[PDB]
Formats: sequence, C-alpha cells, structure tokens
Amino acid sequence: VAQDVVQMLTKYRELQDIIAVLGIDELSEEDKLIVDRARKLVKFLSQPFQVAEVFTGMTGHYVQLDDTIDSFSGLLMGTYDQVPEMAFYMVGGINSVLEKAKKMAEEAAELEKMRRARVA
Amino acid sequence: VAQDVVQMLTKYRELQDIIAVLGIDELSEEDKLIVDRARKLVKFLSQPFQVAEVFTGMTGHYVQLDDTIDSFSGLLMGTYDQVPEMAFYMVGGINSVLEKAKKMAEEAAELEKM
Amino acid sequence: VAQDVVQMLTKYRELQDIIAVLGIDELSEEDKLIVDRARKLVKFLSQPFQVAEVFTGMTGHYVQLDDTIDSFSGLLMGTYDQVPEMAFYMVGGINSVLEKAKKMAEEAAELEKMRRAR
Amino acid sequence: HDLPEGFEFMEHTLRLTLTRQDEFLLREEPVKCVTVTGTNGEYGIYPGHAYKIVQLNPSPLTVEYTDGTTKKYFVSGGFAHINNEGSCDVNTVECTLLDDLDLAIAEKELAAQQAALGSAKDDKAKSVVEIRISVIEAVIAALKHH
Amino acid sequence: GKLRLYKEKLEGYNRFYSIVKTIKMVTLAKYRAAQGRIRTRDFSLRYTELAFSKPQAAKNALVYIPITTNRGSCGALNSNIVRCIDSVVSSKMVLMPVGKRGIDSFSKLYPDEFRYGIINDMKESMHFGYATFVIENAYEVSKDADRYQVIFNRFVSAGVQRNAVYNIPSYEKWKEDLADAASSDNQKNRYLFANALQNEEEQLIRDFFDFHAALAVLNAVGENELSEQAARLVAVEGQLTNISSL
Amino acid sequence: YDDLSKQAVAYRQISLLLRRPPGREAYPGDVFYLHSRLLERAAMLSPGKGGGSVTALPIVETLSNDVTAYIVTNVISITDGQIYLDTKLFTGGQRPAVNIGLSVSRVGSSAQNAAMKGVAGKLKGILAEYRKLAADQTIPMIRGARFVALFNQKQPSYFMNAIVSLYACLNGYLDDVKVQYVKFYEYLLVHRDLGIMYGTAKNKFFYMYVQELNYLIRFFTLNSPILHGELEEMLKQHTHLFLQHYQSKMNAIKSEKDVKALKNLLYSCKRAV
Amino acid sequence: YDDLSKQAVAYRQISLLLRRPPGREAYPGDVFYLHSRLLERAAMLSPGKGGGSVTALPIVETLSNDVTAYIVTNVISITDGQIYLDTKLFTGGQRPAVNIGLSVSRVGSSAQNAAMKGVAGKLKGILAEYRKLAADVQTIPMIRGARFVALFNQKQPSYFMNAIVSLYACLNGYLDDVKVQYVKFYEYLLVHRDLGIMYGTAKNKFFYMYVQELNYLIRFFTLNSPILHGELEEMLKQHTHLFLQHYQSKMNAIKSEKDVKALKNLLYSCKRAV
Amino acid sequence: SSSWRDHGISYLKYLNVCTETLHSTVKESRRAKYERWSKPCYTAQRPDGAGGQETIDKVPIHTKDY
Repeated sequence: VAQDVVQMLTKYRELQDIIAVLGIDELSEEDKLIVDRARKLVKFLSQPFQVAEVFTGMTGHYVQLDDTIDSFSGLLMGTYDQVPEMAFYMVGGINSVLEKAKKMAEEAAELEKMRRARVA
Repeated sequence: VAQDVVQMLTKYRELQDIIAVLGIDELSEEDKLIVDRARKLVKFLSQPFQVAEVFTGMTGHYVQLDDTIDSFSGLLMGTYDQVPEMAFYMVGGINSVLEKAKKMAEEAAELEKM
Repeated sequence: VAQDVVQMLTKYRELQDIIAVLGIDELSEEDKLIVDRARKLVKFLSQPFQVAEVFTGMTGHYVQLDDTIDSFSGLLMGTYDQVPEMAFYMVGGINSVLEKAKKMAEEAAELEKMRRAR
Repeated sequence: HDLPEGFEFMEHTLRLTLTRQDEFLLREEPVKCVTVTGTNGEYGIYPGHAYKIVQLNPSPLTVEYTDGTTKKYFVSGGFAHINNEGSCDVNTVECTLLDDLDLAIAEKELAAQQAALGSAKDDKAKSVVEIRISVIEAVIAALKHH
Repeated sequence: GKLRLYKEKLEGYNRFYSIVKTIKMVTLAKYRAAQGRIRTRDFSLRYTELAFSKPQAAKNALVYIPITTNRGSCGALNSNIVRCIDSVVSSKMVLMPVGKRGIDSFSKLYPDEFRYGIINDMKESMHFGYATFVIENAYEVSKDADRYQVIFNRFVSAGVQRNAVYNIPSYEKWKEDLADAASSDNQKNRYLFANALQNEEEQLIRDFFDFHAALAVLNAVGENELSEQAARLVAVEGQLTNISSL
Repeated sequence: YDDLSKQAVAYRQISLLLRRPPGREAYPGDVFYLHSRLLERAAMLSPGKGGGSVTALPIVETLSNDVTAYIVTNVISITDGQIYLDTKLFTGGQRPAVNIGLSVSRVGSSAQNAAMKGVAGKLKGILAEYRKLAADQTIPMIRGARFVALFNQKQPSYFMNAIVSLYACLNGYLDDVKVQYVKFYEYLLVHRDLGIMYGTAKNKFFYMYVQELNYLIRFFTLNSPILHGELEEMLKQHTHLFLQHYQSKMNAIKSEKDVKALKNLLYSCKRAV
Repeated sequence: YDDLSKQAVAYRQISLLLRRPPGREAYPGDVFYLHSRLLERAAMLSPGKGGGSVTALPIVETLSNDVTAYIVTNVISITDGQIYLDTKLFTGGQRPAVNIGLSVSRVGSSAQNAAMKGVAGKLKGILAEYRKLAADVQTIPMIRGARFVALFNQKQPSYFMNAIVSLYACLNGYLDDVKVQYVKFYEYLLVHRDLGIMYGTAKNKFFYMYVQELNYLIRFFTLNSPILHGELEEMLKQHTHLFLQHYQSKMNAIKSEKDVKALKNLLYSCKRAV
Repeated sequence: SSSWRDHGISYLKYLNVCTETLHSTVKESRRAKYERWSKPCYTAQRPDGAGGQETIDKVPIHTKDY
C-alpha cells in the first residue's frame, strides 16, 4: 500500500507539469482518474495535530496504523472515487472522512434548497 | 551540398519546436516534406564504425567522398523520398541504404502475408 | 485628479485588448466615452519641449502646476468631450489646446468648402 | 439535471422573415407581399388567415414593401411557412440577391453543361446535369425583362 | 553549465509563448468571422421547432451524433460531450461522432457502439451540404432508427458555452406524433401546423422532414464552431498566462 | 568502495587543515589524482602475470541528480562507464532503478558470456525502438514492455534463471501474457514447472529444477543444435498451460477479497525472481 | 583588435602571477580600465587639430551567446554600440549573420552618407513591420522586407554604388514580381552585366552600372534628386521588365534533371558575388 | 435522363446541386463570399490498423458523383 502511494505521487508530479503546459482537459481518460485519486492522496496526507489546536482551530487526530493502511488501500483501489476531494483535507482516518463528507452533503443540500426556494 | 545539409537541419530544429507545441498535422504541405528529408538527413549522418563492431553488432563502412556528396545531394533533391526512414539509419553510402530498404521491403512483405 | 488619470489609463489598456479581439462597435455606451477621454489623456500627456525647438519645429511650453491639475480635471469630468483628439497632441495647458482646436476648426471649414464645390 | 434542447435559447398587412443557411436576410419586416414559385406554380404570398407550407423550386422572390419599392432575390430551394397571423418564415438553403448574379457567366455555364449531357457517365449522372441546366435557365429568365 | 541551461530553459518558454500567441491571434480572426452570426441566427429555425421540439425523454437503434472539435486545447467542451454519452448509454445504442477528437476518444471508450466519424477541415464555412452529409451518413451504415440525437455546444456568451441537444425522431414515429397533433386537442402548439402539413402531398411531407433535419444539424455544427473558437480563446489565453508565470 | 564521495571530503579536510591551496568546491588540486591512482590499480592482468583481476565498483553519491559536481565528474572520466540509479525510477516502481539511457559500459560486448551475448544483442535493438515509440502496438512495443517488468528484482538472479526468462521474451513467449502477470509467469517458470505438473512433459534433459544445466548453457548457448529444440519445448509447455489454466482466472476474478488476493500474490512475485 | 577577450586573459595572467587582488571571474580591479583607456584613444579630432580619426573595431568572443560575462559587459559599456553575430543566423544561411535587433550604432544617422541616409531611413520602417508580421497574406512590407533579407547575404564586401542601387530597387519595389530565390541572380545581372544595353531598349544618356565612376556623383547628390532620379528609374525599369520576361521565364520551364541542378549551381555562386 | 428522383438521389442532394449551381452563377466581383457556403471539404473515416484511416466512401460528397 505504501509503495502504491509513492508510485501514484511520482506519476502525479509528472502529470502536474503537463497540466501547467497543456491543460487539465488535455489529459487522457485513465490519467484523469489517477489525478482525482492522487489529488485526494495529497489532501488525505494532511492531518490536524493535537498540539496545533490553536493553529488549525480543530481537535487533533491520532490515526492508528491499521486505520492508516486500510483507508489508503481503499483510496488506491478506487472505493472512495465518489467521495469529494475536500472531505479528505485535514482529517484523521476513514471515519472522519465519511463524517466530513456527510456534513458537506448536508450543508450543500441546505444551500441548494435556498436557491431553489424562489420560482418565477 | 554541405551547406544545404546545414541549412535544412537549422530549419528542422525550428520546426521541431512547432511540432511539440502544435502538432505534426498542423504544419504546411512543403514543410512536411522538409521534415521527412531532414529526419532522413539526421539518420543518414549516423555511421557504423569498423572499430566499433563489438558495440554496433554490424560490420563497418568506409564511405567515399564521391559517394558521400552524391548520396546527400540526391536526398536534398528529393530523389529518395519514397525510400523509408529507417533504411538510412546506421549504414554507409547509397548502395547500403537501398540494400537495407530492399531487406525492409522483403521482411515487411512476409510479416504482412502471415 | 492624478489617480483618475492612472485609473482611466489602466481601464484603457484592458479595453484596448477587447477592441483588438471583438471590435470598437462591440463596446458599451459608457466605455466608448472612456476610450474617447483616455485617448485624449495619452495625447495630452505629450508636451513640446523648449530645448527641443529644433526637433519638434514648435515653441516650448512651461505648463504651470495649477494649469496641469485644472486642465486634466476638466478632461476627466467630460467638459472637453466636444474638443477634437489631435488638439490635445503636443501642446501645453488648456489655452493652447483651445487655440489649436480653433485653428483645426477654421482649417477644416476651409478644406470642407473646397470639396463642397469640385 | 438533463440536457436543455437547442430550441430553448432561440426566444420568440404581412411581415416576413426570409433566411438562408442559418442567418436571416430580413427579420419580421413589414411588407405588402412576397412571391415565391414551386410545385404548384407561383402562389404569391399575401396577408391572410390560411396557414400553408409551400415547397420551393429554383426560382426568384420579389419583396414588395407597402410604400412601393422592390427587392428581388433568387432561391435554390427550401420552404415557405405561412401562419394564421400575418407572418411567414421563408427558410431557404440559399437566397442570393437578384443583382449578385451575372447574365453573361450564366449563359456561358448553360453552354458548358449541355456538352456534358451528351457524354455523361450514365442515366443516373445525366439527370444531375439536367438539374444544373434547370437552375441556369431559371436564373437567366429572371434577369431578362422581369 | 547552470548559467547556460537556465537560459536555454527560458529561451524554450520564449518560443512557446510566440507559437501559442500565433494560435491566440489566428483564432481571434476566426472568432471575429464566427461572431458574424450572433446578430443573425435563431430566426432560421422557427418552423424547425414545430417539427422536432420534444417535450421530454429503447427498442430499435438509438443513433447519437456528438459534435466535437478537430484539434485539442479547447478545454471543457469535448469532455462535456463525453459526459452526456456516458450518462445516457442505453442497450440499444450506436455512435457516429463529428470531429477528430470524437473519432479518437469514442473509438477507445466505446468500441462496440462506434461505427465511424465525420471530419471537416474547417477551410470553408459551415454550410447546408455539410449538414446533409451528416444527416445522410447518420442513416447509411447506421440505417434506420427510433431517433437521431445530435449533441452539440450552444454559444450563449463568450465565457459560457452551454451544452445542448436536438432530437430528431424517425419518420414513422414522427408521422404518428404528427397525426395525434393534427386530430386532437392534445399538443395545441401544432394543431393547425400538422393540419396544414398533412393537407400537402406525401413527398412534400417527407422532404419537409429531411429539410428541417439537415437545418437542425446545420445550426448545431455552426453553433459548435462558434463555441469551439470561444472556448479555445479562453484556454489559449489561460495557456499564455501559465507560460508567462513560468 | 562505498563511497568515494566521503573519501574526498576526508581528503579535503586533511588538505585544508594543512594549508594546501583549495580550488573547485574547496577541494585540493590533486583530488582527481586521489581517485585516479586508486581506480587504475584495479585491472585485468596479462597471461604473462597470471591473468588475475581486480574489478572495481566505486560508489559516488550525487545531490539531486547533478552529474556536474566536481567529484562526480572526476570519477566518471576515470571509470569505464557507469550504472546510473535514478530517483524517479526508484519511487516509480523499477527496482533496481537502473537508468539504461544514462548508464553505459565501455567494454560491454567483449565482457559478456557467449550465451548472454546472443540474447542481449537483440535487447538493445528492441528497447531502442520501444523508448522511441513510447515518446512519439508493434511487436517491439509488446516485447519491450515485458523486459521492463522482468528487470524488477530485489535479490540477485542465478545466470540460468535470468537468461531463460529473457530468452522467452526475446522469441516472444510472453506476448499473449499480460504485463502485470510477467512476474507470476517468471516465478512459475523457475521454482515450479507446469509440464511436469499437469501431464504434457516428455523432455529428455532440459528442465528448470536441474540447476546444473547453468554451465552447459554458458558453454554452448541457447541458440545451438544441442539445446534449441529442447528449450523451445519447455517454453511452449509453460506458455500454453499458463495461458489456459493460470491466466484464465484473471478474466474471472472481479470481486472483493479475490482482487486483493490477486494483488498480494503478484506483489510478492516481484521479490523472488 | 582581434581580440580583446584574449588580451584580458593575458592581463589576468600577469596580474594574478604578481599577486594583484582578483575580483569578478578572477580578473583584477582595473580590467575595465585596461579596455577603457585603449578604446578612448580611438576618436574623431576637431578641425583645430587636423580633423583626423582612429576608428576602432574591437572583437570580443562570447561563450554560447552570453553577454552577461564580465569582459563582454565591460567592452559593451565602453564602445558606441555593437554588431552582434548570432550563431543560429550563421548556420541558418544569413552570412554575415548580423542580428539587427541585438545590434546597434549609437551615432548612426550622423555617420551615414547623404545618399545612404535616404534609403536606410525607410528600411528601418519596413523591417520593423516585417519582423512583427513574421511572428504574428502578404502585404507590400512583407514582400519588400523579405527581399532585403536575401540582399543582405554576401561573402566579399560590396562597392557603395552596387549596394545602394540594389537597395533602392527593393525600396521603391522593383523586386516585387521577382521571387525571393532569384534576388541574387537579379542583383548579379544588375551590377556586372546590363540588360538594356544587351542589344535593345537602352537609350540612357549617362546612368549605367558599368560606369563605376558615378559612385561619387551619387554620394554628392543622392538618388532621390532631380539630376539622377529619372535616369535611374529608367535603368531599373529596363532591368526588371527584361529580367521578368526573358530570364525569369525559365523557372516555369526548367523541371528536368541536369537543368534543375544547373539552375542551383548558378544561383549558389550568385550568393558570393554581390 | 430526366428524373433525378427515380435514379435514387434524395431531396437533400438535389438542394446541394441546386445551391452549387446558384453559386456558380454568381458575379465575378463577389463569388468568393458565396462559394464558401457550398464547396465540399469534409470526409467520413475511422482509424484501423495503426494510424491508417480507411475513408468510408458512401455519401458522395462532391456534386458530379451524385
């Protein structure tokens, strides 16, 4: 699992130079899916520290070794492709990712209902 | 003849930057033919050395001055446009080019039939 | 006044890229008037120098600070919209602008009368 | 959620709308009449309550405005879509102005294609040449006198 | 060493900017030519609406004619049409795309449904003949169908390229919907339209179908061409800012 | 020598502390001479003086793939070519991360075994065309990609087990076999054997379990009337049975706990050659 | 001075060997002063001291088009502009390979002859528009601009009369109908030969190209002048019409082996002789 | 000989022949503008083998092949 994260991130740095020159739309069909996962890998590597509650403004997360390996393994498989990107940013393990993704789905549902209220 | 090789290779380096940005199909009709010749000029400039039989795995080629000038002259004229590109790679004069092109035509005919 | 000249010239450079792509007619009603003023601002910023009488072939102009601020202020207001563009080119102060505009009106009246005949 | 169709962005005495390819030449312009030709002769379109679809042959139009002035065209094909309200949309493929065409070049082109008729490829290809002559004869006719 | 290579890297980007600026400026000329259209447009397909405008919403071959770009660097446009094909994808499906990117992309993603694709070199303007060539190829090897859908790119604004579609039902299905409209209080928008059309002879009704189908396609390709040059202008000017930042 | 970079730093310390004038990157004048007289003592002696040898493998650390450093450029100019290890290939997957384009042996052809010279002469032609065509599927493109998969290995391969798995790819026995299943194909060739497993064996001498054939191959080569026909049986039995019985599962297994089981199998196959 | 780069290296050797403190690129403090007092002795004296002159042409070798080197940057700041020779233009074909954009003369206008100032003032306007339009359909500037580039190629130096007339022809647009590849053949037939005298439509009273002594009359009066203007424009009108009719007609014809090669060998030799 | 309808050739091909004829009768001064709404410049094809497009050849394209 750890090697696949290093392999995917190595491909991503090569693809990042192509997007800067050509563009995001210019990439291939399979390479776009690698970017979606690799972008989530970079975001999921971030972690809110328990000593840095003053800085982040959020409680810390001690992520277990079994949690770390399983969550990253599933992301490489593509089990969390439908999960949004910002869910993975600054959280611990997979339970906190799916918790933030639930909060994002609920808040997005409320703001959409506000713009759907007015008609004609 | 020697100046035309240097001139064509100078145009080719400018065209090589355009193909990387735009594409091979984006070039003009005359410029495509310059690329086909210039690509062959770069390949034909290669030569298997007689001391380097161990490295190349092929026998050497002493190319005469009269052979060198005539073969390159004809390539600039466009007499060898129908000759394939890899025929010119790692050979001596024009006789070895047409010999390799004959071997390429025969082996391509066999693999196509199979 | 000085900031408005800098602001108007910044808008003008953005509008100059739009006219090259789309066209002069494609711009809005207010933006056309900004171009007419901004074009005059670029021309009015030019000045015939007193040491450079040999080069320009015209007498120099020392423009006073009070003249410089007032003339540019009125141009931003739109008090000199009816004044032509080439009146502002290579002059010093509003009196010389209106003097050249008078000479342009008189010479344009004569050349028009010549073609209203032949 | 689903795809909005291509018609959703289009909006909207007699008033016609004469078009070609995918661009109008006249847009809902008030007019006394217009005179097409096709299938059932030259049915002149006037103000009415009829509603009628009329297919067009290679033939001229003549747009007569209420004041008196006239603007003639020449058509390749298409239709003329008359409405209950005093308005129609003459959707042509090509609608050249009767002015952009040449009398000398058209008669030169008639002589050229008649030679091709004799030494045609076959009876299928020979019918296509007769379409070309059928336009040229109508082109020269609309120029002369009318 | 480092003094020479960083200069040659910088010289590389200078040539990059100059070549990409040539595309920018050339596509402005095409965009100026293409915008000679927005003032016109729309009024040409007034009675095309009464023929083919479906309200909403697979038994015998559904044809799809997505209108894509030739060369890339247009951006979110070819990708947008691929999402429409991936969203619909029924069992009864067959693809005949228009453009070199469509030919390349749909051949690999859908080898089963893809028959072949049409290419236009963009030398002359988008004309009726091109639209007839699309309609006639849409039933040639693909033959009869239930309907011929035409996915294309609408151009409402310079920034906003809308993704839109034209539905052309087959003549057998179309005449049945027309007969309903002619002799019922249902439909209403085309009560006297269907009566006026059906009063004319059978060849005229079939040629009316063919004509407005080609006219519906003619709008789609011409609208896509206008969307193509606009979106590429944004992508190329985005590329220039990327090159300038480097 | 692991490594000459740290030797030079130690020699620089000595030279600088004793007031020897420093030059490029603060090293003394004779830092080239330091490595030159070391590496030249490594040699291949004549028949007249025993015919013995000292082979040298000097290691030299580069900082961020910079060959233009003074100590690195010195040692390159002394040695008979190099084996360049790229950082991007390491993280990319290829291990050992040998950059073949950057790497070079100045006396390669004469150094090789007669058997190894036969297969390797063709591989230069295939990988040259594969690298060019990868930038800009032919038979070179198929067979070229399998070589790249075969080059991945943790522990060193035995000469017999290496050359046979390369000979298979050369003549095109791994063409129908996919790129991800090359290490599973190679593992089942070396340790196991499919001909002796199922039924269709009937080879008189040539098998992979018999490690002693190693030295017969080095003498006669694979392209030779003694071993050619017997070898091409072994590979024909191995391919047909692997494609039929073993590769059939991969079209099947498209479920949770079987896709993961396939991965963990294939990842362990990278280690053992 | 061929060249000041190797002088500086020699002065650096002397300074370093005598323990003079080195600075940028190991050169001494006064390596600027070395070239400065040399080049300043080259000057144009006053009428009060004879009006004599020493013109200086210092050569300075650059390494891979790097003007940022210490010795190169020093000499640029001393001299009155430069003549930059680009490596890509040399291999490209243009010889001498003078990069006009990079090159500059700080006292150009006042230095030129009255005749040469007339033609050259326009050439700056044409080549400015040609270079811009080449980066971003043929205009008059695009046609005439390309012919100037073909004319600038030369091995040995041109005589003032033979240069200015061939440039004046291109300025007023006598080589517009003439193709770009046949400009050197057009220029050769102007200087050495003459088509008007080549039995027929001559009838010029004084102005011809064989008479080299007109050189100094042109320098006095210029081409744009009532004395020579009408007589010159005859010479060029006769040369163009006859070249286009009789000599350029061959190019539509010659599409065969041993004639295409004969055309090449003719045109390649025309690059050398102006 | 006479009937374009009875020798195949749909209504749409007839219109293309009718327009292309109408464009060929345009005046010398302004024929370039009209010819670009007719002049054929397109083909139908698919990639096969390796970078070798077939070209289908079914819908005629040109006027004389109708």
